[PDB]
Amino acid sequence: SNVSYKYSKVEWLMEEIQLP
Amino acid sequence: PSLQIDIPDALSERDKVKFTVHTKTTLPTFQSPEFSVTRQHEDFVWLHDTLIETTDYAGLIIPPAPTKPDFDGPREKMQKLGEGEGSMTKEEFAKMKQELEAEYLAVFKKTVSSHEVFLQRLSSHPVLSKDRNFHVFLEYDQDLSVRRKNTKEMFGGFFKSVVKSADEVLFTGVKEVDDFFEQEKNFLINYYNRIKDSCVKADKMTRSHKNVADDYIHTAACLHSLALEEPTVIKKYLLKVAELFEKLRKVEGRVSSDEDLKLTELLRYYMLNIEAAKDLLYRRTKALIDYENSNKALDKARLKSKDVKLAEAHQQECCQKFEQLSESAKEELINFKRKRVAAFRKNLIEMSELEIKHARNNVSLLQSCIDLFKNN
Amino acid sequence: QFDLTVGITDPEKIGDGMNAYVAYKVTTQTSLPLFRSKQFAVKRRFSDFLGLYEKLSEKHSQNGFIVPPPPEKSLIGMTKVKVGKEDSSSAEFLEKRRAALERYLQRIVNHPTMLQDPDVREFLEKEELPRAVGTQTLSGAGLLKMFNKATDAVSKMTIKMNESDIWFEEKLQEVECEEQRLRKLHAVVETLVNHRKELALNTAQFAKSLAMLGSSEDNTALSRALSQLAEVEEKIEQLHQEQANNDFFLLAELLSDYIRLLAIVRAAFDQRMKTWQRWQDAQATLQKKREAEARLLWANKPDKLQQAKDEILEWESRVTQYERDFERISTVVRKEVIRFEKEKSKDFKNHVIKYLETLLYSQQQLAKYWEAFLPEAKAIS
Repeated sequence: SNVSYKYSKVEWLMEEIQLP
Repeated sequence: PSLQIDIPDALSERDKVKFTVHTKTTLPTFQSPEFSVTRQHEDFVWLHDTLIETTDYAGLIIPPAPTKPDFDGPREKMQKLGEGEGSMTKEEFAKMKQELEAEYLAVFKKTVSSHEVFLQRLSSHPVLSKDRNFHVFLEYDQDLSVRRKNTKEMFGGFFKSVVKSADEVLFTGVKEVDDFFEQEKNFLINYYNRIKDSCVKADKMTRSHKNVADDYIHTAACLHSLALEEPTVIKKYLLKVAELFEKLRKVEGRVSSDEDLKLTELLRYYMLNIEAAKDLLYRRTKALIDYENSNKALDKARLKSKDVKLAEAHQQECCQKFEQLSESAKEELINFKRKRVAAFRKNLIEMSELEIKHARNNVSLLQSCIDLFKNN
Repeated sequence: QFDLTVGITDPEKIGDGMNAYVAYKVTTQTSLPLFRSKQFAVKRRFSDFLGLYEKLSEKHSQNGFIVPPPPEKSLIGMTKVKVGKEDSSSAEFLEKRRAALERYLQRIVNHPTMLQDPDVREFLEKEELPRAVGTQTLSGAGLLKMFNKATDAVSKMTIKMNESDIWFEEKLQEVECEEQRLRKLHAVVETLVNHRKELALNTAQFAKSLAMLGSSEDNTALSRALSQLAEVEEKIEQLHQEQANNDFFLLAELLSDYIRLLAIVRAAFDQRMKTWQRWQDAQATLQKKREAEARLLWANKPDKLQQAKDEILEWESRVTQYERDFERISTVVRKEVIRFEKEKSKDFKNHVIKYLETLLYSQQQLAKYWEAFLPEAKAIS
């Protein structure tokens, strides 16, 4: 129910964050 | 170089996006030369509203507020994919998931960019870069947005909209006075429709692009699946073409996203920007109607010789208040024109570079595979 | 490996109105002494390939031979070529049909038994003498066609067996699975084609709006740059569409042919089972004959006895024939599966290279298009 995505600039990378 | 602002990351939490606003500065008004704060889309809307409501900035081109982040399309597709996980192969599911993550990331990058561009415009402006509410939203006392617990204030604001919306709707039926605000008006009027039409056509084109990209992944899956049972001679050949379509899918989805960012988003921006310029003309001419209303009041006041000075003064301020708005209006419309030419030029250049990047990437991909088979 | 190559070229519309048809130039090159010339060419209409398949199937399919099927009757493509609308979709249809007729004929001439058939090699030599609007032929061929159809459906619905030995059924499993994987990849490419086409349309729309934007522009430099960008988009939308046709005729249609050939090995296995059944039925008939004699051995009629002893001798021979056909048909499916595999490795690589070169040409075109617009973007002052 609480899927969140992190978008970061180091070039950009997107990370899935899974927290039930 | 004295006030540099970037948005290095953001986090999409449920129905909200949080932006990490990073600031580098040499200005002694800030406590640190480098710092970062978290900000939500509503904080940018508040900053924009406060800058518009500041009377001393009435003659400045306030940058348009960034658009609300819209993830409903990408999120709905991602949910439907999860409900369908049992109806497709693990390879098809993984591919479709990757294409939707790329669509989500394209919308996310366009959103971050639009919010960064808004702050960079404020920092680049010789007056607005010194604004207290701007400095407070950057390197001030943390965040002062939703610090007040009571919603009573929110209820009062919502009511104004039901009453406020009617004034704008009624104002549409009006006739231009004098000789000002003539040809240009119908132009904006005309350009908005051309801008809106090119926006929906752009959106349809990119969404068709992603559809094509999706096929590439689905095709590579059936190719891979097909190559399993088969004589070994052709079995390896088929895996090389499935490997190819797996990569080609990645570039097609990438060209759709960059297309959404450079063209569709550029057109979205100036569709709302035109709307803002139209509100300027509406207010300028409003003064005009006010100046007529005032004269009709002096004409009668002079006959009875009672409140002549009072109605004289009223006429004088709506005459010259019109000129004061008229000056700032023309100063901002011209400002808009100059910024629109720079924006179009910038996106067209960038888009062309990205289109060339992906085209060459596909050529090398297809080239190596073709030269591979020709030289078995 | 026969030193014989067939090519199909030059789709030509012959005649006018309702009697108009498309002929194809069938070119043959061979060193085989069964032909009068080492190189020759004939004109053949699509229905002549159907007539070849009919004659070959009547002679050979009942004996367990895998007779390659011709490409399907596209009614939609026939109407398009007849309505005279010289466009791009008619040329695509004719090229698709030509390519499929060429494969079909290549399969026929690569097969040892069919290459020796007088209708294949020797009918390649017969004046077409096309004529139009003759009802009498429709009246006799047509009456026979409707009655046969009713008989075919009842037999197909009433009885549906499987295989006996793994030779056809183990292998039959592999064949049926590979067809599943080909239809999967094929259905995914058809969506790729449409998607591409759908992309070409949206790019055409976008191209137009850009030109309209350039015209609305009040800045000469921006109108010039925008106008030029539209011309780039205009060229790209053609690449998209031509690529979509290559995705379909050079890839999607390639898969369909293999699915067409696999179904021809499936039909061979099915025909092997039909022969086995007929063989078994003959044995059941023979038992009834032997039992008919046993009953008469106790009777007192020597004439009816010899009657029974003869029908046994006759059906001893018949069951021997059906058994010898089953052996031969079993050899055909083996010969047919090997042919399908060897032809796959011989041609598959080149057909994939042909398609991949089609994507390589596109990208090369993309690069040149944008490399040429780059200097025009920088020239915006």
